[PDB]
Amino acid sequence: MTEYKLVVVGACGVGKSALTIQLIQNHFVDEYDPTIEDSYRKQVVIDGETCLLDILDTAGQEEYSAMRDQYMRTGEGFLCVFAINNTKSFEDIHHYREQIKRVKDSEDVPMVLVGNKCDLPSRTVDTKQAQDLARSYGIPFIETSAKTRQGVDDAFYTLVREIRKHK
Ligand SMILES: *CCC(=O)N(CCC(=O)Nc1ccnc(-n2ccnc2C)c1Br)c1ccnc(-n2ccnc2C)c1Br
Ligand SMILES: Nc1nc2c(ncn2[C@@H]2O[C@H](COP(=O)(O)OP(=O)(O)O)[C@@H](O)[C@H]2O)c(=O)[nH]1
Repeated sequence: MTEYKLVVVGACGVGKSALTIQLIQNHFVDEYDPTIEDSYRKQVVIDGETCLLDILDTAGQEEYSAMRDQYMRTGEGFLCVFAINNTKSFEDIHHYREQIKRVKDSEDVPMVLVGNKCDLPSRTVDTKQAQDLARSYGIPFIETSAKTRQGVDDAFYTLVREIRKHK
């Protein structure tokens, strides 16, 4: 069966790990715990096709570190994550997208824009700003909450669909 290497990028604290832990381990915990189980693999069925998801979480890596460069060049698709209550994380998306484009030497890389923490009443980045940005990039935009599980599976499955359209 086909294996998809999905890379999760974005500023520290946007919820890249919480999104991964929900998808793979079925839970959310607010407290940071680095001793949690190291599973990043899940067998799943998307649009009838059975596949294996391998999630490469860039959290905890220094920017420009070797492991981060390795994750990016082996990754087939990218989730570009910002938090809806973190303006700077949204402004940083352009930087993460340009970096993926450089490391892949491609102007057409499968990507999904993810607006995380959509359970928060606290909102400094509007849906329209994110929809206009994803439209200019020609990529899907998905609103998620790693806390309530809203849009989580949709964001990773939409990325797999983007990889398939590309191939
Ligand atoms: C800038 C903040 C952090 O990056 N960070 C570390 C977060 C981290 O490494 N998370 C992470 C990376 C890769 N895999 C997993 N993971 C385990 C199981 N499944 C997955 C997806 C995870 Br959980 C961070 C966050 C919060 N606090 C701290 N911290 C503790 C003490 N001092 C500091 C700043 C850190 Br370093
Ligand atoms: N309210 C809320 N908090 C979240 C959500 N996702 C992550 N967080 C919290 O935001 C903090 C940072 O998340 P983390 O997954 O470690 O971010 P990362 O650095 O991008 O991997 C933690 O306290 C999480 O519990 C979410 O959807 N909603």
